Amino acid sequence: SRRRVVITGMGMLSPLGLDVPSSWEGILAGRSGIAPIEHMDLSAYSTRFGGSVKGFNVEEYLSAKEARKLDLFIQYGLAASFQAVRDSGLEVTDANRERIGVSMGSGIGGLTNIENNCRSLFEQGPRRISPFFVPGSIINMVSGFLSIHLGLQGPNYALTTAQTTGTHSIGMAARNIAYGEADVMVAGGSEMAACGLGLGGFGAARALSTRNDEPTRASRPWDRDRDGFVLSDGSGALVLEELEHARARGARIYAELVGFGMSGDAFHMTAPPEDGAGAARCMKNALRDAGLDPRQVDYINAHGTSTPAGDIAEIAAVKSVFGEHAHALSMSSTKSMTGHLLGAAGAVEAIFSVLALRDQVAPPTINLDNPDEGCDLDLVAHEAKPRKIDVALSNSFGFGGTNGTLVFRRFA
Amino acid sequence: SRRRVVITGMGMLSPLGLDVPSSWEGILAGRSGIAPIEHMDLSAYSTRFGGSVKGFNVEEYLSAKEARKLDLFIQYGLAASFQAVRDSGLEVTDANRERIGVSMGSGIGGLTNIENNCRSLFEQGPRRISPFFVPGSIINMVSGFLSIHLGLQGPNYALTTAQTTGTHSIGMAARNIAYGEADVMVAGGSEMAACGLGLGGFGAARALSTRNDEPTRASRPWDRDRDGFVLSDGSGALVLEELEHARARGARIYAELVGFGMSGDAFHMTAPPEDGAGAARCMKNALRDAGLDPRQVDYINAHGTSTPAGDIAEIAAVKSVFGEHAHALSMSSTKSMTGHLLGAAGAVEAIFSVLALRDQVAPPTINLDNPDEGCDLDLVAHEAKPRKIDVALSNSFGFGGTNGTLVFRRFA
Ligand SMILES: CNCc1cccc(Cl)c1
Repeated sequence: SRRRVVITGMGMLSPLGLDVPSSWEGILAGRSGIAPIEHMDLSAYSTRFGGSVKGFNVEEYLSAKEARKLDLFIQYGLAASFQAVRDSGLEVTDANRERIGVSMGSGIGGLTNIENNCRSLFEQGPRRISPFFVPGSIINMVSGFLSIHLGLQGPNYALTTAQTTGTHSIGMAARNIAYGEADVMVAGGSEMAACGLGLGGFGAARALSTRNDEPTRASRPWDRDRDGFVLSDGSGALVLEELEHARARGARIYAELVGFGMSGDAFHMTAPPEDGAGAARCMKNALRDAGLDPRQVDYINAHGTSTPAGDIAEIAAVKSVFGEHAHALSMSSTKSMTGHLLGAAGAVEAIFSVLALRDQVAPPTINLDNPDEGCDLDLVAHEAKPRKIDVALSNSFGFGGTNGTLVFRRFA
Repeated sequence: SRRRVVITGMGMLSPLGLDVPSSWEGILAGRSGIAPIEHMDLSAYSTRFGGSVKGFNVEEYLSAKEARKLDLFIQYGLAASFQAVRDSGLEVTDANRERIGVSMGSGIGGLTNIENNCRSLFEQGPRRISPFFVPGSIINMVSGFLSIHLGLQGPNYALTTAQTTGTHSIGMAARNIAYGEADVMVAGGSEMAACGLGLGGFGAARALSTRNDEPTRASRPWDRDRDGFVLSDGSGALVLEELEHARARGARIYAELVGFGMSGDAFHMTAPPEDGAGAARCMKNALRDAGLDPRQVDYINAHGTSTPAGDIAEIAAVKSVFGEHAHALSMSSTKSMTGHLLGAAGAVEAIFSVLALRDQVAPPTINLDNPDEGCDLDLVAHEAKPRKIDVALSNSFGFGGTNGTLVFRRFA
């Protein structure tokens, strides 16, 4: 058999706020976090906007000296991670520290640090490269620094699965607990790819919306006028915990993680298959994992990136998996408001799926003014929808055809 | 309930060879793969040598057209993965493709690619960034491109845990199989960090040997004259397979993977604790996981990076875990010959641990002229040692205090 895994703490940096309740307030109000990118010359770039984290104070978390050693993506992961542990009320002791682990991931990692150290390398030569360049830039340093700050001695690792990172991190963290490797995990993802190489890299593949005149309308999942995704920054962290461990200390339980699906499309390097076969296999894997029939699913937080091929594949996938129940469930893209946090997308959207269960409300897909051909599901267009939600899915799909599905159930 | 996991295929690029057999002959003969770097001008760098893959022909594996789009770390990852899958004799069919996944990791991923596109960005502008920059550079695309080429629709992900990546990738892929999420996984790692940012970054931290005038003697694990690790490039991939699946199809079985340990040190961002506490916890987790008497351990493939602090910590850990049996086992560092393949270190070294079991020989630590204070175990100085080996252990440690142990034994 298998142990049960519940969510006892959550933490977040998003384009909508510097914590969960501020972010969620934005989500349910249909507020956009998208705006022209500041303190950065994007004149030569075809995209000049995205979801930036606004007003973040790293010194709430770290000394200025420690923050100077770490890429923004690491600072954001630590912020969410420290919020999530504090939210959980968990007391780390000598008796439990070996049973508490970390899996915080990134799609892209320390691009901003790499770019500034490149500046120094090209202009002055290697002797201007920071000594903290390597440990301050690598993706496992959110897990590493968190474990060192808090004395966590359980499983210590990082996933990097492109836009699927957050979903995979949480899912495999839940496996570690379910199969007795740990009693607590801090899991999720962080991303800060709003550098030249980030905007430039996605810009060169024409993956980005170029709607510079109306940044708040750029992200329009399933809308016939969508033209690619919106690049966003931030982090999500969840405290995952074995149920008996949570009950014994009187933890506040947000929801239970009942199901985790992984699948590979094995299709294309960047494009999803049009019939959504991969997303369909992954969701079916996750529902089997939960012992749930597709009819029991009430809410899906879609990947919903606002790319032509991505949005339509997810419609096909849901119709395929859910048949006669496909219109009954509500499916929304919170990327309509946050944009695409890449590796952290799965983390913040897991938290929104948990909060949809707590508050019995499907978040809107804003900007869905003209649903595209065959986009006829309940996509919660424009405004939040109060409804019955016992079971919520969060889907992620990524470059390399890598799929992730988490199934959350109400806990009472 | 937990299934057993065996190795049925292996593949490799190392500084000693373009496959496993050729690499392994170099190991047993005590050959160095370390040489002045030729692919760039390192006159302004304090370290000008490393373990390059020599004469790699990507067109043994991939079309020139696809190869041009991929960082060397991806090319190296795919070459090892293709070798391993071919070496397994496994046939991918519609009957099994959903039960076959991949977890190939990297410490740093496409740093050469990111630097070249950085140069283009700074000298030309954003319009000269390759459209292939992202899918061609990010860590998860070894797993991605392998799944696309072979049609693997099982779990598809990637770990990044710095110098522990290869051991974690293998260990967690074994967990996937053990607990029924897959019947087969291709798992290991690849690294190509020998660019300006790589040698410069490790250079800035003064982590690297500066023995430019004698590169073959640079890597000298536990030698009193060691002065840092030697940076090396390459790939290791293994085909992990549920025992009964392997038995059913008549697979040749190299060895059984009986044990996996992870622990975080929670000590320091980059320095290991002098007493080896994190390595000790990790090895004890792994031996308990394998249901072993510690006295069953015959051979350890050490992390053995040739740093002052890392090398003695490992002696401390092995003495603490094995007590008087620490004087009966053999421990060596093949990094004496290969140098430190970083995220691929744990992958090549897992394969060397398996071949130590097949061939009943402890690979040497070359350059161990003057063992340092306290380094008085059988470290197999200078020359391969034929000997009884039923149980072999492979250790990795990385930045972030991240530890990994794999336990293999002979299978009949
Ligand atoms: C099905 N996978 C279960 C698993 C994954 C990772 C670690 C452990 Cl213990 C178990």
